[PDB]
Amino acid sequence: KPINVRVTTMDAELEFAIQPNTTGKQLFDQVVKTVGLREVWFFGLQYVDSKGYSTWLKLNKKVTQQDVKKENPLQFKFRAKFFPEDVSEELIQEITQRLFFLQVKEAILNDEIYCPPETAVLLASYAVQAKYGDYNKEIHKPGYLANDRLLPQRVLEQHKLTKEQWEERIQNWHEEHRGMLREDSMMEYLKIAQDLEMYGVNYFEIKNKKGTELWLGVDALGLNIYEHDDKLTPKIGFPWSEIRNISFNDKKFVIKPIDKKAPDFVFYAPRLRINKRILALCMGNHELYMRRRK
Amino acid sequence: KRAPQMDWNRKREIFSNF
Repeated sequence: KPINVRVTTMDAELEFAIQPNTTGKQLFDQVVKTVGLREVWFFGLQYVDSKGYSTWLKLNKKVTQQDVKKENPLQFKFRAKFFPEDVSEELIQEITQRLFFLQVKEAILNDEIYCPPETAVLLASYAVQAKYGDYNKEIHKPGYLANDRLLPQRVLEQHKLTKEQWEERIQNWHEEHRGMLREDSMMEYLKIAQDLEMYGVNYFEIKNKKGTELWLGVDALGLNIYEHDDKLTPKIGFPWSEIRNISFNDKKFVIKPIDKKAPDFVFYAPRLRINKRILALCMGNHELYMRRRK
Repeated sequence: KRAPQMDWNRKREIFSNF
């Protein structure tokens, strides 16, 4: 009474104040009012608890009842928790497109989403077009990208190419985007991004009966299972349309099919905190899958 | 990239095999 609050979107900082009574939903609704967002289903608020773990904020609960890291002001991240099946059909608003664009790019650059070198360079050139506008000989002299985080660290490491050489490659691509608007630029970035194998999938360390470490990916299209050393190749898939119920108890997940004659799929996951999030992503992705088909 | 199409018994089988 009153508690200071800071929420960052990918491009802005917002300062608010809340009461001990304030629910997540209200703080969340404030953000979307300030940001002018209409496709709210994709997004959520993100915080650090007293332990130090990143957590999604529960909306139907009070904010001061969720053990947010005690500090002045309280820190939040407005971010996408769910991803569209296709960006062209589902990102109608400008701001929406912008927010997705900046988040995905950050994922690329921080090496959260795997991206090969040639595709990375083409992604960079769109982020350049979006930021610098039309290429211009007089303005964009050799070296104008020296102060830009353009390529992922993986790509810079995996070559014998120098700094300015990568920059020459991006420039060459930039020149060719000579007609493109900022809106179009961000979308082309996203259209290429969305087809990277690691795009829009949450990864979770899981186990089989033998205790073999594996990966479980939750995405828009359903669930996937990966080799522990290959996050790019799905080995077993469960499309949402084939699932009936997902639940967990302690450390064990049960997935029941629609078939009803088919057997339950079982796997294991270590921490309870992660399990809550796994559950939440499943329900949310399943919901949006169905809504797109009603 | 789309996981190889298969039935549920096969899924449990392969998963246990890893």
